[PDB]
Amino acid sequence: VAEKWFDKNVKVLTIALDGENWMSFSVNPPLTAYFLDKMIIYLETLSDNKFIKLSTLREIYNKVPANRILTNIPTNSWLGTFRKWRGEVPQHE
Amino acid sequence: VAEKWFDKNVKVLTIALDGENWMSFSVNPPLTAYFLDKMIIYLETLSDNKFIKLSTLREIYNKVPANRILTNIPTNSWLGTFRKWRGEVPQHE
Amino acid sequence: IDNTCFLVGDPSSREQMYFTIVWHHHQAPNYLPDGRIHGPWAYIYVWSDLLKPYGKGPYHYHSVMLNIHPHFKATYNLSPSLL
Repeated sequence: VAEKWFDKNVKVLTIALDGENWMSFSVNPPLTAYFLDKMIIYLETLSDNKFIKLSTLREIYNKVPANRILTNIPTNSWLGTFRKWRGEVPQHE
Repeated sequence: VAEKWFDKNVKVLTIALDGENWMSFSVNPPLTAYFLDKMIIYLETLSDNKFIKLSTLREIYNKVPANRILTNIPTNSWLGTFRKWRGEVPQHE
Repeated sequence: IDNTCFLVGDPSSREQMYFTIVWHHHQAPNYLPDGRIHGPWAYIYVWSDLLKPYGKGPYHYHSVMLNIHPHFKATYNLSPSLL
C-alpha cells in the first residue's frame, strides 16, 4: 500500500472484495483473523505519519468531486465473462 | 422376440448394440454371461420350429433386396443429439 | 532470513492519497417459501467456532474489530438479504 504513495498519479486507492469468504475458504481460517488484526495495526501507522488518509467511500465522494467524464462502460463482470452463470454448467440454457 | 412374429409386417428383425459394455457395466457381470448362454439357447428353439431364421447380415442382404427407396435421412445419432461430444462438457468448444 | 525492505519518504511532498476499502458481506436469501432455512451461512458465520481462538465468525469478527480499533474507517456492504 505504501509503494503506491510514491506514484504521484495515485489520488484515490480502493480495495473491494468479499468480506467473509477469504476468512472461511483458506486452509487455516483462524490465522486469517490474526492477519486482519496485524494488518489493521499496520495501516493505522500509515495514517499517523500522514502517508494515507484512511476514510470511508462516502467521505471520499464528498471530498473529491468526479471531474473526468466517461462516456461508455461495456457490459462485464469482475471475472471478465458472464459464462460463470450461463455456460459453465451444461444445464444452464 | 417371438411377439414380433405375429405381426405380418415384420420381415427383417435387426438388433444392434455395443458388444461388451452391457456385460461389463452391469451390477453383477458374471450373471450377464449366464444370460447370454440362456438367451442363445432359447433363440435356437425359435429357429428349429421354423418360426424365425437366425442368420447373418450378408445372408439377409443377398436374400432380401430393398424395394422401397428413401431419399433423405436427417443427420442424427442413436442418442438423438450431437451434444454428447459437443456441448455436454463446458470445455468442448 | 529474507529481504524485508522498508520505505522512507517525506509526508509533506504530496497530498496524501485518500484510501478506502469495501467489504462485501452477503449471503443469498436462503429461506424456503414456507420460511424454514436451507442455507445456514448467515448464522454459522456469526456463532460458529471458526475463527477460534480469535473470534466466533467472520461477520461478528468484523464487528468486534470496529470496536477494537476506533480510528480504522472502512466502507461496508451489509447485503439486504443478510440484514
